[PDB]
This record gives sequence, C-alpha cells and structure tokens, in this order.
Amino acid sequence: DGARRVLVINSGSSSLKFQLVDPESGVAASTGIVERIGESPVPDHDAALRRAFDMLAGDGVDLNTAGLVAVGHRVVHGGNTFYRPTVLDDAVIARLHELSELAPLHNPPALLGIEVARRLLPGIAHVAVFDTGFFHDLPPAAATYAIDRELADRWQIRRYGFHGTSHRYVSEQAAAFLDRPLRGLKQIVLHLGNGCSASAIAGTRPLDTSMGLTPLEGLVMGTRSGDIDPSVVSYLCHTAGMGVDDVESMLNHRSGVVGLSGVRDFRRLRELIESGDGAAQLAYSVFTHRLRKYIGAYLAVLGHTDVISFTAGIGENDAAVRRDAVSGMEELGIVLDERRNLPGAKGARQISADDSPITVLVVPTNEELAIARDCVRVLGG
Amino acid sequence: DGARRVLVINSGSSSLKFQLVDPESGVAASTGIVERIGESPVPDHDAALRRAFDMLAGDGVDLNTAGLVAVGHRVVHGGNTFYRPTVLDDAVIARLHELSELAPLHNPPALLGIEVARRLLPGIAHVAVFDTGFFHDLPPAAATYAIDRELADRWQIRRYGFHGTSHRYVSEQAAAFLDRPLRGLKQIVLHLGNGCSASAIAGTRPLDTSMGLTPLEGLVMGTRSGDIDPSVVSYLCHTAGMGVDDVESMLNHRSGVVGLSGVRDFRRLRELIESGDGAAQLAYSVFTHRLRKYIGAYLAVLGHTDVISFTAGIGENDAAVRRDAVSGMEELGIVLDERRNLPGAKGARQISADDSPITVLVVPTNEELAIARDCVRVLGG
Ligand SMILES: [Mn+2]
Ligand SMILES: [Mn+2]
Repeated sequence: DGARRVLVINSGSSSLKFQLVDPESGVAASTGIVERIGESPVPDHDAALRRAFDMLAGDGVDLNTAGLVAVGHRVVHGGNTFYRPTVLDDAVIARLHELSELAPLHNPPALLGIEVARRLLPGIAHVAVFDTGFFHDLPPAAATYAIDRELADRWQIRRYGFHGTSHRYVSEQAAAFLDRPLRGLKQIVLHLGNGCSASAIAGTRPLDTSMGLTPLEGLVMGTRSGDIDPSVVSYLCHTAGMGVDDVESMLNHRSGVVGLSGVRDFRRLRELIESGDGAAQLAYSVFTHRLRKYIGAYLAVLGHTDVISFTAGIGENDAAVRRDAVSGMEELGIVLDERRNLPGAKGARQISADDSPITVLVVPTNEELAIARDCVRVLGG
Repeated sequence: DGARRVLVINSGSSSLKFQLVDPESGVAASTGIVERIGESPVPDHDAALRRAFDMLAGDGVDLNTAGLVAVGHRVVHGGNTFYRPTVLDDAVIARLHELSELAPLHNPPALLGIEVARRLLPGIAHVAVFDTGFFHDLPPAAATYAIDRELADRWQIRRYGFHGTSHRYVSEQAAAFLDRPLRGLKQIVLHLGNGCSASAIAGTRPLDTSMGLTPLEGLVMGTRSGDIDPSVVSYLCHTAGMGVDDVESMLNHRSGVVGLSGVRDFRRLRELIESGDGAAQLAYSVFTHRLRKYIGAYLAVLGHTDVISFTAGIGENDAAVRRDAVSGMEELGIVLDERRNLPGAKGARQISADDSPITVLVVPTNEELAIARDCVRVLGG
C-alpha cells in the first residue's frame, strides 16, 4: 500500500528487540528478537542488527519496499536533559553519554543500538523516546527525595520514574475505553511485566510513580528487589565481603521473584505454587503484598480514583495476580467480577463488578506503537 | 508511700535519658536528660549516669528511699534473638554484642549504659526491652524482602521494625479509649517524633510497619531519608567521591527534614514556612506526601480499618501535620473535625468528625511507663 512505517528498536545488554509497525493502523509487519549477544553467533550489536535484517527478510519484509520513514530508539533514562522525543544527531548523542552514571546498566546498550542503526540506515531520521519523559514534571513533593539538598541538586538525584511510554499510552487507552475525556480522569496504572511499576495520574499529569532514581525502586519484579532499606548496602559491605557494585548487581539481577523462588517467569511460578513449593508461594505473597500497598498508597495520593488498569505481560494475562492484588478491598471501593477476570481474554476490558465504585480494567499496552506515533509527530506530523 | 518504681534508661551516642516512674500509678517522680556526652563536663557514660544521680538528688529523689525494684534499658535492635523483655546477665550481654553489625549506630550506646548501670546499681535486676520485639512475628509476606534468599537468611536480613513499645502501647490505649476489645480491632498507629514510623495492626498482631532492617526506612524523619532507591549508594560512590559509610551517614544524619530545610524541629519548620521559606514548605510537603502514602498503603493491608491514631512529639501536638496527612480522604472513609483537632490539647482524644467511617485519634504514647510495666512483669509480676 501507500502506508508509512517506523522501525522501533529496543537495544538491551544481551538482546535487541525490533518491530516494524504502521503508526496509523497499528499493524506490525514483522517483530522479533535477537538474543544471546556477545556470549554464540552474534558477538556484537552490529551483528545483531544485520541479523535482524535477515529475520525481516526471511519473514518477507524488504525495507526499501516498506515505506520506512523513521527509526525509533527506546532509551531508558533521559535524566533532566531529555524528556520529549528527540531527533538524533552527533551533538545530542554526546549529551546522552553524560547520563551514563545515572543509568550505567540500562543506557549504554541503547547508545550502541543508535550508533549501529545510524550507520547501517543513514537514509532516514532516527528518534530517541525516553522512558523517564512522561514523569519529568512530577510534582516536587513526589519527585524530591528527603536527602541533603546540596548533594541531591549537584548530582541530579530525584525520582525520575520509568515505563513512561506505557503509563501514558495505557492512561489514554483507559480514557478511550471509558469514553470519557482524559483531562477529567484520575487513575492508577499497574505495568506488571519483567520490570514492574505503578503510577498515579491526574488528567494528563502524573502525580507519583513507583520506580525512582533508577528502575530498581518500588514493586517486587522478576529479578529486582523493589523497595528495601538502603542500609542493606552498607550492611552487606560490612558483613558479607561484598563491594557496593556486587550489592547493586544482586539487587538488580538476583532479587525479586527469582531471588525468592529461583524462577523469574510468572507462569513457571504458578506451576511451582500448584505443586506445593513453599518458596514459590512466599515469593508470590511478597510480590502481592507490595503491590497491594502501592494501590492503597496511590488511592490516597489521588483522593478520588475513577479507574485502575492492569497492563503488560503479567497484568494482561495473570488472573490470579489481579484477583489477589485487589481482594478484600470492597471497603476501599474496589470489587472484582470473577467472570470478567477470566484468564486467556484479549482486548481492553472491564474486570470490576458493575457496581464497583472504582472501575478496574485490563488495558493492553503497546509501547512500540506509541513510540512509532511519537516519531511521526516530532518529524512534522 | 509503699510504692515501687522502675528507673528507665535510654542511652544514646551523645545523650542519656532517664525517668524514675511508678508502674501502677504512672506518675514520674523525676525525669531528665544528660547531654553533649564526650565532646564538655561529661566525657563518658560513667559520668553521665553519676551526673543523672546528681540530677535525681537536686530534684529531691533518694534512690534508697524510693522503692526501686528494677532498671529498664531501651535497646533498639534485638535481631531475631531477643524479642521479649530479657533479664540481663553476662551471657545475655555477650549475645547482644553479636547484634552490632545489624545496629552499629543505635545499639553500642545502650550496651555502655548497661555496663555502667549494672556496676553502679548492682542491688537490683536489670531488664532490656527491645524496640524490634513487637514486630518479631510480622507475617512472612511483610517481613521478607525480595532479595537473594541465601544471602538474606545467612546475614539475617529482614524487616525488623522499630518503635515497637510505642506502637504496642498506643494500640492498647486506643482500644481502651474506644472501650472495645483489642482483639477485635484493626488499626493504624503513626508515631511521628524524631524517628517517624507507621504500623498496621490486627488485634494483638502487627501486619506491617514502615521501618525496616534498620530505623532508616519508611517515613521522612527529622534527620533520616526514609524510603529511597538503594541505587543512590552506588551512584554516590561512583560520582561524588563518597564511600558507603559516608552515604549511610548522610542518609541517617543529614537527610529528612534537616536535609531539605536546614532544621530538624517541626516547630522551627512551621516558623520558616510562615515567613515564606520555600525550602521549608518543600520539606514539609515531601514529609506529608510520604505520610499520606503510608496511610493509604496500610488501609489496603488491613482491608477494614477501625481507627487511626497519631502519637509522639509531632503526632500529639502538630495540628497542621494531622490535617494535611488525611485531608481529601473523605472518599477513603476519613473525615477530620477542625474543633477536635485544635493545637495545645492534652489526653487521648477523637479528632475525627462524628460520622467518619474510620475513627481518628490522638493517643499520647508513654514508652517509659510501658517499659516499667514490662520489667515488673518479667520479674514475677
Ligand atoms: Mn514492554
Ligand atoms: Mn519517644
């Protein structure tokens, strides 16, 4: 057809995800992942993108015949410098390198992705979309940690927040599903995927969110601790023969659900629980307790809440998680309906009972589509 | 009279507080503080207790003529080893020394207090009461952090919780004020003093509390950060030329309200706010936002909440804090009455409106009295 398309890239430490997608229709011509980078047949990100071109081809796509208008790059951390979708050039990239102590785990891979893509696809505009952007204007009372002001301002320490593309997109789609204007709505979004984060949103403006300086803070996640006394770092440095980097690494990769149960995948977790694994049930109960607290905390932040929406891989599919996250909260205005909450369902949908004072939905997220539409917009429309 | 009395000691790094108190009547024959220890006329804790005997004398007390039956010692951290009031001897003390990496800031001073007191008052039983004790049996889902299980179990890492004496005592006094059995009540207690912590309590059993491995976690406090991404430690070690101990120290002493405003005392803070100090208003708003979240989180933990009680130096006296902590929560069941919430009031009292689905009280805490009654009990009654 005469349809235009964006190639959306999510470049991680050892993986590269891509989707070629039509921003007007939302259809994805092709999608895939290149894994096990630099361990194996794909030693670097240059090979990974070349390998992705093969995958696109053997899947029937020809990039010249496809209406390619831009390349979107997911960058986790924009600091206080980049919050809007940003057209990439050499100067911008130099400024991005200044963010790498704020995001030493998550940002450097995205920048490798950008270098490779701009070289192998120099014919088209490249755009960065930042996971922190939606949250740049959090209220000061929520964005500011209670630490020494001088040091916080000097090293740009604040609650940045992440999954900003998902939280924003889901908040818009919840408004659309309810057929009510976004500007008049107060809502909570629960993005429960590999990373897990919650947000409280009034109209178009977020009021709070669970991730922090980095994507470690907040909810229990697949491999991340979420909330824990920062004293654990000093404690382990003093007792367990660990340096600060060993502790940070453990909190990011050996914690969360995998730290408590030995698995990171929630389907695997449910199998373990059903076979009587005590550690798996504990891990699930720790996850669920943390999640319930954040829902409560955000009902209090908002004061009035119209809708709570579950999203991402767990939120979209795990009926038990959703049941256990809001059970016993009838007196707080939340009532779930068992039929509406059934597993295997697709599409934006109501899972609350009809008379629930607060509406509860599942609203599938589509970060790639939202990033494709951001790219299209910033390039003149 | 024929009245018996306990000398309750709270020994800190640079201070020693004491109160001589009648456990049956609750009257305090004498109370005071010895300050600026080892900086000055009182270089060590041996001098501080001798100096406290002077203070007791010049205030009209004679310890032999006073009915002294025990000495109570406040110990912050009991780990997993001590949770009930514990009669002190040399063996117990040896085991307490094993807790000093869990509590390097708070415990060592208490142990100096114990050594001095047992030497200068060898005629009577000495008892330790632990700030962690009330929380020893938190549910596993609340007590367990989502980190590597092996390492957590090896180094005894869990949510311990503190102000346990206050939370328990206030929960009992709230039941007494409402004339309803404790066992049937679900409640939240907000101990807002120098340290600040919240608890959620079902009957006689706590379900969660805001302090953690150490007294740093949770609410914003006078000089403590409360909740912050643990990544801040690694971040500052990598950027700001700080070691892990410098960061820990900053979070404990140069953070909270003093970190954001330059003052730690809430009366001073209110003066600054009233004169138009922007930093003081920000500090207050950060404190208040954190507090509102914990109230919300704990309403969700409990599912049904009968009563919320404010206590300690701020909770008992700062009407603005209490107003701002629960305003705009009518839809969550909380309605405050302006007349009932007036400053300067004394005694256990209702601050909610009559028709508030959830009752809100101020319930003055008396940790010394509760510790005196614990000492009396464990020594045969
Ligand atoms: Mn995703
Ligand atoms: Mn106190």
